[PDB]
Amino acid sequence: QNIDQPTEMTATEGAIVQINCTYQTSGFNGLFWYQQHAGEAPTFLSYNVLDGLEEKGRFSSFLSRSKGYSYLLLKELQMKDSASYLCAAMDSNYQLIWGAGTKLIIKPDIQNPDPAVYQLRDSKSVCLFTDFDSQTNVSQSKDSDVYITDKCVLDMRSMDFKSNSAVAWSNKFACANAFNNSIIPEDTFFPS
Amino acid sequence: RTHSLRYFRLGVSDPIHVPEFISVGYVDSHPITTYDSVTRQKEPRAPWMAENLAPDHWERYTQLLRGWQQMFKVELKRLQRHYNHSGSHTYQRMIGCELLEDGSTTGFLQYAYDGQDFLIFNKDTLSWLAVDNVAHTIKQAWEANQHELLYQKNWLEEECIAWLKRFLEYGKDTLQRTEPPLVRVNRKETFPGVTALFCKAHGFYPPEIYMTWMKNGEEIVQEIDYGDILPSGDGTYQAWASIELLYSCHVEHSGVHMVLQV
Amino acid sequence: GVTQTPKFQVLKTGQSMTLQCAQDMNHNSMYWYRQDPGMGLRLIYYSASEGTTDKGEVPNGYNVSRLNKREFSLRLESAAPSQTSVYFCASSGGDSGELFFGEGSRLTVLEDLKNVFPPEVAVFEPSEAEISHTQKATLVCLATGFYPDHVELSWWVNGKEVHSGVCTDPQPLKEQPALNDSRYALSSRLRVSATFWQNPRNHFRCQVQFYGLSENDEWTQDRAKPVTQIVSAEAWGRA
Amino acid sequence: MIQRTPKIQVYSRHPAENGKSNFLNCYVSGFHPSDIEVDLLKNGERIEKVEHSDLSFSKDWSFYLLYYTEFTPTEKDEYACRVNHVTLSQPKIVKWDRD
Ligand code: NA
Ligand code: NA
Ligand code: NA
Repeated sequence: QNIDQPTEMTATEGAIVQINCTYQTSGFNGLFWYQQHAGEAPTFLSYNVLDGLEEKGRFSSFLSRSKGYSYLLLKELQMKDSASYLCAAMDSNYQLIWGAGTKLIIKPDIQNPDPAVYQLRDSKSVCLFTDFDSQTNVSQSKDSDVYITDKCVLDMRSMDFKSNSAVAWSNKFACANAFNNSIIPEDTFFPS
Repeated sequence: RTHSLRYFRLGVSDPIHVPEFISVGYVDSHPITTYDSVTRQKEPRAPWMAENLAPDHWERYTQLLRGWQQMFKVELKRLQRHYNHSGSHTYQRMIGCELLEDGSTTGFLQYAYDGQDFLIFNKDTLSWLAVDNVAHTIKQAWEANQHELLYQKNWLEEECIAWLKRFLEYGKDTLQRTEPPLVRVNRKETFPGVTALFCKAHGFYPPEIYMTWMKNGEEIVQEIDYGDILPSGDGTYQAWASIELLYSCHVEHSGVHMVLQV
Repeated sequence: GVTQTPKFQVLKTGQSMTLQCAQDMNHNSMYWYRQDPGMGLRLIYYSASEGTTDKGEVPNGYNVSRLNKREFSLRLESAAPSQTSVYFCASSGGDSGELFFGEGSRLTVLEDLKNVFPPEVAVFEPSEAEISHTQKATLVCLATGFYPDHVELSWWVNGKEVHSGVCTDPQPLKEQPALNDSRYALSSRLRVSATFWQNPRNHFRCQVQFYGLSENDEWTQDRAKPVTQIVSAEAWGRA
Repeated sequence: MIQRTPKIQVYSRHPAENGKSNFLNCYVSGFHPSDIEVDLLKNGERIEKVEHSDLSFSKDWSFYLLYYTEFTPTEKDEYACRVNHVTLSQPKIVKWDRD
């Protein structure tokens, strides 16, 4: 009849996150967790049917049948853990009732923030807001014919370096006022 | 009062003309459901099941039973290959639970091959007891799936009991009634110098009945002959106990004690 | 595990479509689901074993065929815009058995194909100010004006696909947010070191695979037929 | 392979009295495998109006059935249950002991 899990959760890289799932079903034959990366298929993570906690590497799955409650616990969080997590409860007739999924966002640990807005020219130009701390939020354009994408995390694996960025562009518009609708750091570098 | 719910499966390889697969459910001695490989439909076998379960119950379990039927066929094929058996062989399953008078519960899951115990599930150790080396091969494959073992323990201890309580309420006017026995004692000289006393009971429900013969107020040492508890065909039962000869027949049925002095 | 086709499809309202699904895991049970934003997976039809099928929660506008033990096809009799979705085939061994999902099929059902466009792709070279300030160089790729949202962007450095230093927006933006048939834009970044970008022999290419119309689709417009195609932009490193 | 021959019990629903309407039961149980043929006989001839339960399952893996018919016993009429099973080389006719 009903299953609930949070729409979204945000936690920091290296930390721990607990994704709760509560269900009210007509009978019970097990609780499943699935991982679904953006644009990919869901893949099985865990199954619980008796009470307790089962550990599988960095992931643990808990069940309390009397509370109709389960959690998926992810430890030592990595950027690759960014995905949607689906919980599904099997009822008395072996039918699954699916939660709407929890999108998990991992905030990178930015060691040396260097916020700046750069102008990039065509190989018409783009504005790149980059190297800001994970606490900064990028707001949508609201203005006409100005396109602003949300923050994206890139990982330069060999340099063990991560960075946040957002892109703004228009055919109307300057990099000095591109991110005016966002609360950006006071020391953001605007090259002249 | 003690009640039980059980589902049976019967698979027959290479059957005559006879379904390849049959599944029947019971509450106590009452059939509640039926499915076979000829109808390919799960249907009620009690009017109190038909009146209380919506068409979606029968539609969904018809689909599940079509899957379980296919699995049963394949499993029986593998057993025959392991035993190097040809021709027609049988495979049976029984799953169920009991809800005792004191509120405690039992759960059981068992398989048979050719009508003999084959594999018996132990839900307390989560293991299968095997009768021979073929059953041992199956035991090893089944015990490798820890999730399935836990699912079976949950089903026996929680789901089965919840289904049983639900069906008990549906069938309460049948299952929870009491029809007291009609008891009589007949005396007759049989072979010269040998008098037999028969204590006979009929018209009772539930079928569970205790009948004994007592001498001067104490239990006998001499042999009592017991009649089976038999269905009379109208939903009630009959039984008897006899002895050769102060004798009295003692009957206990559903919390009521009766004494017939001869 | 589970093989389903096609990955993408554009359909006109009223057109017929069959999705294929095959599994080689010897599973009796097979399923067809649709996934839509903000809600749990919804079963369309299922097949408990070979020789049987039954309706799920949302069977209207669909039918299925359990062709044999391996294959279970899903048919859209008369495509409707409400059927725009991501479809997943799955299989299970039954009882406590988990599901194994196919790769997913993204279907878009349109009233007509007149707003279908491939992307325009452009690469924006790293800022001299970024290079001197950080000793890093970020390339930006923009795929713009495409419709429907059926694209896969990838980065190729010296003819080899790269994943390190890459971030592509998980969702495209709407270029005309007030329009019901808004076209889309998508950005991606590739970040390298200053010296790597500064090498004149390093070659950078942003590739956008667009999934549009097939050969069988009729096209009567003056502009080029917006077929499934790759659109790319390149840049060489500079000293 | 262990095959189990049927137990066959023939009895009336109520204590029998000649000239009083009753039901004749034939309870066939404890047999394995399941294929079986049961007929109720009146003076060696098969009774046509005979009702029966569906094949039933025992916990010891054997099977049972109940066959019955409405009848009025008489001193002259002989009633019997005729059963055939793979364990029997010929049908077994079990006579009613007249209660
Ligand atoms: Na929900
Ligand atoms: Na349909
Ligand atoms: Na015979």
